[PDB]
Amino acid sequence: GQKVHPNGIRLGIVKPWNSTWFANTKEFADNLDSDFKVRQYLTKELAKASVSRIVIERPAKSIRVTIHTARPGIVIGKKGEDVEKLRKVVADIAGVPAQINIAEVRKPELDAKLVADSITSQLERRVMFRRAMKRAVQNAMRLGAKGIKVEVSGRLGGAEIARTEWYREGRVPLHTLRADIDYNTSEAHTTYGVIGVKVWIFKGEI
Amino acid sequence: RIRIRLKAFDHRLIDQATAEIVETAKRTGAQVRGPIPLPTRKERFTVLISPHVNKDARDQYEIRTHLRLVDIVEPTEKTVDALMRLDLAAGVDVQISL
Amino acid sequence: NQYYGTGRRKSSAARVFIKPGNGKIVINQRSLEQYFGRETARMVVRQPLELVDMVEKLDLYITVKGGGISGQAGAIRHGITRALMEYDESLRSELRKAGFVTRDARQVERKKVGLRKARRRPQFSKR
Amino acid sequence: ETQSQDGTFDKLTKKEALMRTRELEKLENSLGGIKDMGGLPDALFVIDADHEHIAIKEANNLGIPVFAIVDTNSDPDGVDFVIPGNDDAIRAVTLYLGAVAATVREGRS
Amino acid sequence: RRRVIGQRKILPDPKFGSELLAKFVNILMVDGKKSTAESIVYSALETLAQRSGKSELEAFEVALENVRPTVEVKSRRVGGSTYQVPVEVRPVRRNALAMRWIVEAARKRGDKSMALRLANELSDAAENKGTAVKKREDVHRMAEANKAFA
RNA sequence: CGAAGAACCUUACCUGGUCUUGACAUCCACGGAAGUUUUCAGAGAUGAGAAUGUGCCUUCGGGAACCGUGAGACAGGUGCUGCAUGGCUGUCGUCAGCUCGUGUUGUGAAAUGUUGGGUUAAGUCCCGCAACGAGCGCAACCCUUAUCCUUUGUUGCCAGCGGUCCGGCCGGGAACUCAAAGGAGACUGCCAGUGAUAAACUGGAGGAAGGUGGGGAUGACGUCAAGUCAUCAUGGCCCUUACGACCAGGGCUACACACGUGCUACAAUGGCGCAUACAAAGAGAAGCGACCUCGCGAGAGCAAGCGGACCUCAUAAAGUGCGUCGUAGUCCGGAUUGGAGUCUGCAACUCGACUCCAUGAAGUCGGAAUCGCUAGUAAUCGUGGAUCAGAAUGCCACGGUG
Repeated sequence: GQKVHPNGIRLGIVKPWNSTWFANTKEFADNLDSDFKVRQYLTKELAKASVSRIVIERPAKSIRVTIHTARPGIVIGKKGEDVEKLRKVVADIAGVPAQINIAEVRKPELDAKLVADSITSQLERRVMFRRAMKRAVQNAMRLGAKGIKVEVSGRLGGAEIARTEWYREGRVPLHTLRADIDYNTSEAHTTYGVIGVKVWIFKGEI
Repeated sequence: RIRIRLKAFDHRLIDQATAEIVETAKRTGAQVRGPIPLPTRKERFTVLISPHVNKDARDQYEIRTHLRLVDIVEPTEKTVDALMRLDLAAGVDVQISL
Repeated sequence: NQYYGTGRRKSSAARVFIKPGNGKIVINQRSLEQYFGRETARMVVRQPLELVDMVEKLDLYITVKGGGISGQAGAIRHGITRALMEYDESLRSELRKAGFVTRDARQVERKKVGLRKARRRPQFSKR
Repeated sequence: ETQSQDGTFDKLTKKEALMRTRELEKLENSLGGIKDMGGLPDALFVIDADHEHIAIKEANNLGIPVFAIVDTNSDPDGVDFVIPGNDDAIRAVTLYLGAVAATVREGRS
Repeated sequence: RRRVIGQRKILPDPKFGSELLAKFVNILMVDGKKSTAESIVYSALETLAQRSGKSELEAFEVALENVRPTVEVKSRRVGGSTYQVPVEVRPVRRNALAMRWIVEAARKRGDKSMALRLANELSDAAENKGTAVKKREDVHRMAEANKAFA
């Protein structure tokens, strides 16, 4: 290890918090807790929903929760299916009137999360890492953007000797706070080991 | 006595923004009765995750509006005129009403 | 009338008010000799004063409260020297020559993880 | 170039313009007289065949004919159109050089 | 290493105001308890009255005269072995150095108390006594006394 | 050093007693409310009995949470491999380095670029040059500290005016300190000299602040089969009426030596009495604890305030004034031990923190050799916090003097 989180390092500027709200030592303890339960669950029943981030606003006993996804319709439900379920599931989980507003992801090829959850899913589909890692991710360069650094952990392909891979385009100056980058992880528990992946998309400068 | 209010979206800012007053706005001139937390205004929301159908979806969000009072209990001039010298904070509503 | 001069150094807060006449000096309801007098070397406060013939010149009403002796004494010196400059904005060169017009930016230091005192690194006789 | 062209030159700190203007010095010099070439030429006429060594080299590698005015210490084996003349002489250069553009000028009638 | 700036301008004595006496109190100072240093030397410095009876001011400098060297050694990793090539000493350290010998040797005097154990040493300085004065020749016996290398 | 905190617990270790679908998960069979008070046998783990107990889905089969016990698939492993691994970390090193595309060069490994001349903290920059460009780096974005401005004025402030149960205590006042959100400012920008009339250097002006302002944060390509299967996760291998699991007590604080990192000394730049001035950053509902009362004291009783610029832990030490003791092992330095006591907690023998009284050692500055430190630095002086019922000279952090 020898790298600072390209996201948290910027959590101050050019990067909003995926959970903005106030709280005091009292409830704060169980507060961030519920947020985890709800957030962890919203993925379980919406994995293939192609969900990106998941913000969580909190005014007063009424969390908002915004499920950003490239596939909104599927996260919507049969004109009330999905929404109702989730919006209701947030019952005792937070013991408060929790809403839920979906956000459409523009260009699902420039968002880290997706580009990460995807490549990993392809790997689980018995596919050559190099191919997808390169091409199936190279797209982020065709819909725009200036630079995208990918990274696949070890154990790739039949081999006991874990190895990391490079492959990067444009420029990803993660040494610039005013740079703003879309970083996110993604695992892939396969027949053996847990081939990981890290997406570094440089979406413009300042 | 001039009363001051600070309502941010978290302590990450509402903290420094308030300590500033007690430190700067409160030296010897201003009296300052004390920094209070006050009840937080919790406003959560439920949004249907899936686009159309799947009522059983829904996602819950929320925006905690953290507030603070404090307020100076001494209308002087030498110290009650050293607060305007503070207008930073990219998000700390400061309703300086009397 | 009067001429104010902030002045400060090392977490200190000086407040000297120079009046025309009355070489009397008071710092927080105390004498420059009863608060500082007979200390390490609190002869710095009245240094800039005499530096240009004082006592039977003007007055010094200070109100400092920050930092220990050395510093609290350094702040005043800064405020005063700064103050006189008001009564006469054509004596800066003189005061600057000595080095009073400037403040002692040289503040304390912050401790650091791994170390034991911001700089004093832990020993390891065996390496 | 266009930067100074319009008001787009008064952009950024006065210092910046300077740091950017230097590029022109180099650029407009090392290329300023070739910018108008939207594709490899059809014939290359080089003065001394020695100094502009590399120049001629690339040429005979692309199929671009070369008309060079070699010299005694020159290596004419790289020139497909040798002109055994004083590679120097302030007058030699001018006369022939200008004489070249002469035929070229009305070359296209 | 390669750094090249200036000297640290020291604050003059708490009274006579003199850099020469300034760094003097510092070299004598201990545990940052500068206060004691003053109240320990500033006294013995004036206690000379009982030891003489006049404007005790130059006595200090005159006393250091018998403790001011002008030649020191300096081993050099050359010629396979280690040279010694002795060289004089600029004024900047002459006055300084001496002050050390005057104090760093006035402590082992073992008299009534550091306040006085120091005073006497000054009188012994100009009158040649104690290791303070010793160190001089005991050092000179190398430089100027072994110019064979100098 | 994992340990930001070993009396039980923790715990993983030892001894002994004891339990084998099992302390921890599900599935099944049949039963039984869960629950509370309970008696005895035992160190306890537990077992053998007395009650008290019946909530609801009621389609009166069945049930759900939970409990009993029977069988088994299993459950369980801080067990072995860190040369099976993921994740995470230290290190060369904040070092200036590490590469790629294309082009060109050699039969080729490979080179060139990236070398050379100046230059910078730097593969920073400027020329050059068979290379022209590009990426990871370095720089800059982030924080923080150094000036001023806009704004708001409680618990913060008090310049003026006024009233003083003299304390900004009370009107009052938004000036000032301060608080804290947002802004201006530093760029070799300007002056001069050097340099090829370039990069840059050297001084200089102006400023509160120069030549990446000070300090953080940020750690390239990879190396050490470096570290961690013991936080966690996990391939393989192992154990399973037991390297699983429960209790009690003991151990991790043992010694007959050594090595590293620390604290306090060896003293009058000091101790000791009295007196007394100055700061910062911080914690706090099984909490921090006032005032007051008792006690020599640790602390106890009673009981307010603050869940916080309002109150509390907290009423800094060095320091300065006076006086003393006068270079002896002392008026130094405190180890040790005895006497008796407090507070935590079932409980402090083993093995705790502290108080009082008495005891008052070694040590008179330390060979060979060795470490840190370039400025608010080293040096020294206190203050707070994580862990935590209660064992800090350790770690993290703050400010004084310098």
